[PDB]
Amino acid sequence: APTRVTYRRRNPYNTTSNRTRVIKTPGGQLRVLHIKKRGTAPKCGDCGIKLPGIPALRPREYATISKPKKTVQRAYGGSRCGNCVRDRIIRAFLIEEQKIVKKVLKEQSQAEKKASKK
Amino acid sequence: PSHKTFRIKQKLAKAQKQNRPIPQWIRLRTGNTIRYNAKRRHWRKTRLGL
Amino acid sequence: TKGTSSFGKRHNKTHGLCRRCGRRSLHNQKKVCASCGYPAAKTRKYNWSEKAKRRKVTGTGRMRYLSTVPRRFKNGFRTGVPKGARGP
RNA sequence: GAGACCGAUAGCGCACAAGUAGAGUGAUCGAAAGAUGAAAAGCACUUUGAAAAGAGGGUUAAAUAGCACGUGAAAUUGUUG
RNA sequence: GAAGCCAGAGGAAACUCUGGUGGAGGCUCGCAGCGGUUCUGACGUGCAAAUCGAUCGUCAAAUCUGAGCAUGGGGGCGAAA
RNA sequence: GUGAGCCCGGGUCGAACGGCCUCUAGUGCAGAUCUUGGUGGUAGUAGCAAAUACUUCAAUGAGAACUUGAAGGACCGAAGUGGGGAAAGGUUCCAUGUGAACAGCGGUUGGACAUGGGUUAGUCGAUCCUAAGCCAUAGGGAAGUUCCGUUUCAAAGGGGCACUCGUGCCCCGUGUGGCGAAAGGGAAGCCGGUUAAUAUUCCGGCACCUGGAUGUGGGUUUUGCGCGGCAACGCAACUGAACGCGGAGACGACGGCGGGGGCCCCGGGCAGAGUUCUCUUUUCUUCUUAACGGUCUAUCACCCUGGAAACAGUUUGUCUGGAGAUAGGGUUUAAUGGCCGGAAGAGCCCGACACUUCUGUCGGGUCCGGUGCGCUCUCGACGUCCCUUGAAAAUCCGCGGGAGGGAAUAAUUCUCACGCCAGGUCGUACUCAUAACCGCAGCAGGUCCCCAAGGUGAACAGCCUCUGGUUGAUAGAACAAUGUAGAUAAGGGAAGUCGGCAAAAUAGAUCCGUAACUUCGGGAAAAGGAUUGGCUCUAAGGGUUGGGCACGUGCGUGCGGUUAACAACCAACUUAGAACUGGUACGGACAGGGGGAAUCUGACUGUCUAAUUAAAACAUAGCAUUGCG
RNA sequence: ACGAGAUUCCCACUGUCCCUAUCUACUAUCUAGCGAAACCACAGCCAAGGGAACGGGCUUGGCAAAAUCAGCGGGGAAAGA
RNA sequence: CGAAAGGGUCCUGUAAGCAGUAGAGUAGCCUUGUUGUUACGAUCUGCUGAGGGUAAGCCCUCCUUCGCCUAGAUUUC
RNA sequence: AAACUUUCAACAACGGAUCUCUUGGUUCUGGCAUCGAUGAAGAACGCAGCGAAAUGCGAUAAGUAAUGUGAAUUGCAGAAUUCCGUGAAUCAUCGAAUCUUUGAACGCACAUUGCGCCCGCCGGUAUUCCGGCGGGCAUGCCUGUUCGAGCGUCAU
Ligand SMILES: [Zn+2]
Ligand SMILES: [Zn+2]
Repeated sequence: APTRVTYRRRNPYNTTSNRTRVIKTPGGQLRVLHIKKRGTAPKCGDCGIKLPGIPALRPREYATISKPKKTVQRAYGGSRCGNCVRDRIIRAFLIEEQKIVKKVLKEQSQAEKKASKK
Repeated sequence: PSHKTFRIKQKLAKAQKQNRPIPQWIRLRTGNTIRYNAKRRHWRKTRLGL
Repeated sequence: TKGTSSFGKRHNKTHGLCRRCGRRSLHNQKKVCASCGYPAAKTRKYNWSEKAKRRKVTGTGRMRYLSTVPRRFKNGFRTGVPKGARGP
């Protein structure tokens, strides 16, 4: 049986856009099939980890699939992971509480200074 | 090559249409001096220079 | 190996076809014609080459409009039709 | 419109499908090459050959002019003496 | 067969010895490729205006290579001949 | 006629020319290695000798070594003499016909010559994007051709609102355009068939992408813009302007390890073929499954419980863990994995009839396993190196925000399913080379890539073979000298020669053993030794599955035991040991270091005089000096 | 340490010789077909003499017989001399 | 005379095939070993100085076979 | 004696000199002033019943109109011409036209038959989609128009 194959396009060089895989046809023939580059997993904007639940596709393939397949039902879903979202929530709450505390302390010091001046 | 521009293919088409011997009735005209195609081209002899 | 062996590596093109003059003298990397000087507005010519001037001077081509000018001058650049001529 | 000019190795590179054919990556370089006959009348027909052609036989004023074609020198060659 | 690592035996510890593991290097033998050392080599109006055979250097990199682009003669480029 | 010359005869030939006196000049050839053209001897001479090789019959034809068919014999031997491409060529492609010329012979043949025919795309490239780089604009130089400039010392423009003092007002800042890749980036097509020649382009079947319009079904909503899960997150939907954030595009080299496809290998079965003196339940061939989808699964990682020293988990490679390990239970990125649709109706194999052709018709089958330090491509998790850290843009998506728009006269501005419409331009033949490109040529040179079978063997070494290609390079006869290429030679063993030049000797692998010197890394395969065939055995080195009770009822507890140290089944290649046996040889061809003592010399790896010099030359790391805030 | 750098020696090894012999292929050779070039004042047997240190041709002698083939490398020719 | 063949003379080294209480050992079947037996198994032994080659520049052969023959062409005091 | 080599002659070859010819050069003289954004010179690609070139021409393509002449063209084919005529012709003249893609070359580009923008018209079910056709869109500068900007100078 003829086991050797050829390119099916006019590019003869083994570049990154010239990837092929070997198939066997229903006609019993060994042939190549030109395939695209592998899709890349989307990554978290804060830590860079791969986001669970999101498909890894070439960039224009995301326009063909529906919204719930491209995201996670959470704030910053499909853009940031759950640990980073939890860190954002805790940091935001604690920093605004500390701002309230600092404003109380500044008002107390200002009142003490005004009482000392008066 | 197989890849070619339209301009190059037009020049090749004109060369292909020019590549012929003269019609035989040319030699029978009154006062004819043309005996053969003095500008005949062959793909192994003279390059088109494109 | 500077002769016959080195001549086997000649498969590129310094020059292509020029749109203005038609010769194979358009430098593919400079985009400048060695013969006619395209894309400069003036046609390239020099007084040290009388032969090159006479190869491309007026009259070497078709003279599509210029060959009719002496007849129009001889008849005085007239307009109109002969008197009583057929027409509209 | 002309010449005490040149007459196809001369005269323009070019008397001719000459700035052509051809060469060079390119700028550029750049030839050779005219003449059957008054008229194609450019050889019917027969014959030998696979053919090219040959031989007869016409055509012509002449083929000692056969699209190798006016004339046809020399070098050099064949045959004959 | 470099660092790193495991085990065993010592040593107060640092370390020392033994057996493994690991896979470093402008390291090495060597195929392709790249190069071009030698031969009273072949060839010498050649297959070739530098070719052919055997042999040889290098072979994971200061390695080999295509296309696009840049540097133009008072110049360029040059591990410099 | 002294002579340069003049005149006549004969022959050939076909249209003009001469004497005398003056005038006029591009006016007289043996030479210039002249100039152009033509022609000899040499001479039927030198050759027409790399790439292993040809032979028989028949046909065609005037004619056959180099045409064709059959019959043989060989070669390329998968880094090909194979199957396709990039550059370059441009019709060389296919059919028919053919005088000369060309194919250094011959030619009936041809890439030659003559007449015709052949290249079919929304999905393959171009076209788009930007890279290194190049060119306009503003502006400034230059006598000027033009030079610089590409974000600048530029008024270099987008959006929204408005019934009024109606002929306005508001918001925003980022700059400036174009060219530049048929190997970078990038929306989307597969299989079967079909021609003399095109095919992921034609035909048939089955799909996909992009954009547009507008329906139906389904979804959401009277708690207006979904529900579920502790969570990771899921699900057919499930609003989202300005202005922002983020991801993808988007990325080095090398090392071993693991997963998957294809190839290679092994066993059985049906069908066909070959072998058959003897043997061989034999040797060989078909036994296939695309894009696109559905569904169930697949390392990393993440989540929940819980709290670890008698530290534990764990890779070939020592990393991980109170910043929460192990364990148990889950969630997810990732298919070239399994099953199903596609799809057996195809393709392939076999058989039985029919058949002047036109044309075919009908049956049977296409199945089940195994293996691996194999080859190749791809994916994943690791690791190493850097005074080296290994593109950009077009383009697509997610999120933050909450502007608008939204219901029971029902509404819907739903990334869900189905349905409707549309997709322009070229390029597409063929060669890619011992004859299609460059080298003046059909030149032993040169010229960028994939795909890559079996045996031997460490091995894309050498040698032999399969598929697929060739059998093409002037032939016949003879076997002198001298050659070129390949070999052998008794005895001696470098006496040869300027010089051991050349040749010979060595060589794989296992084992014993290995000096001086040394920058401690090397030297080192130093040196010097012992062995190797065939056959018949022996031993060692693995994988998978599988525990008794008591209750509820094939799962949950409460126990109990670590001799499963046992059984059943399956599997491959290495290593060691022993007997027997042939021998002139045992790495039996092939392949394959001679070694040692020293001296000079440049540190080393590297580089140059393409076409006489490859080196103590150049470079190099290291070192030193000078200048500059 | 490394080296296609230059040199001397040792062991092994042998057709380097001593001393040459033999075998194979391809040539050379013969035939069919095909078919150049370099070079060429004219030509090609010598000896002695030919003042200018040179004879192929002159003088005097030796002599001297068609047409040819394979070799050969003394002159004569032959080095992009 | 030629082509075969036969005999001789030389060269090599014992053919194919069959068989064997030869053969290190291994595995089966049973009499469980008493050539226990059968199967395989390099090699060994016998048939077998056998097979093969032998003039191409070896020898012999009226009396071992088959074939060929008094030409053709050219030239000559 | 032949053959061979050489010499002489005749005929035949080879080759293209000589002679004669010349729709060509060369030089002199005389006359004339007329290229282009109303797109030149030049380039490419095409056009004939049967053409490769030269010549002529431009999709109206070896040509159309008009004027004049007055019977061809011719290599073949096919047709002529009411010849007493709106009429042959590869005819002459030439005032009317056609004049592809380009080129100073002009929407932006061009190594691409690449990409646009504006305004009309027509066709295909068509308010939205698809297709065809027509006319336009370079730069510098002048004159004018109209819309503007700036406490630059003022008036109110
Ligand atoms: Zn994160
Ligand atoms: Zn030009």
